[PDB]
Amino acid sequence: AQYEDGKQYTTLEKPVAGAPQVLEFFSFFCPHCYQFEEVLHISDNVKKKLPEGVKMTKYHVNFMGGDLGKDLTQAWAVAMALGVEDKVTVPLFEGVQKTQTIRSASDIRDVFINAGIKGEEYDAAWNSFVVKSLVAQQEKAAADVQLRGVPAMFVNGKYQLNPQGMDTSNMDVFVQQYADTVKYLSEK
Repeated sequence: AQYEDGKQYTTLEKPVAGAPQVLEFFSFFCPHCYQFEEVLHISDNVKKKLPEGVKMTKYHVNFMGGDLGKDLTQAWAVAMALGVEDKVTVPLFEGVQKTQTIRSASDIRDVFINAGIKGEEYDAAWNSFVVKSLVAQQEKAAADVQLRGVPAMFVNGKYQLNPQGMDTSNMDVFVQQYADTVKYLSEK
């Protein structure tokens, strides 16, 4: 076939019921994740090819960067609750991996402040039980699917993208193959 299990994607032995349609996992500590966001724009190019009726979800993971890794997961909960993912994603990545100016929770906070979220609003979000449950959601989804590696995308809780089995000579071709694969899986 042109799409085969074990080539552009793998199937879960243990399919996850109720799962989000398109589910993405990342860490701000994850270097391929950086590429995925700033060079490849994977999430975006996937979106542009997904059907209609298809919501995209993206969650942060704990297993990279120890204490800071967890702070980042809580911070991304704050980002999701306030709907400011698109304003903090890049400064968080560059603060962690490029400039190395993110070393603590206060430093993560500064990124939000500089992107224009109010001090009070952030701290109140940070400490809210709505954010607690959003953190629980992130962990539960990663737990539901054996997650020991990022970046990772799952379609309908059954198919996991396998970018290792795609061409990387050309970045644009890699991205279209990836998005087309997601689309294929989504129609399956």
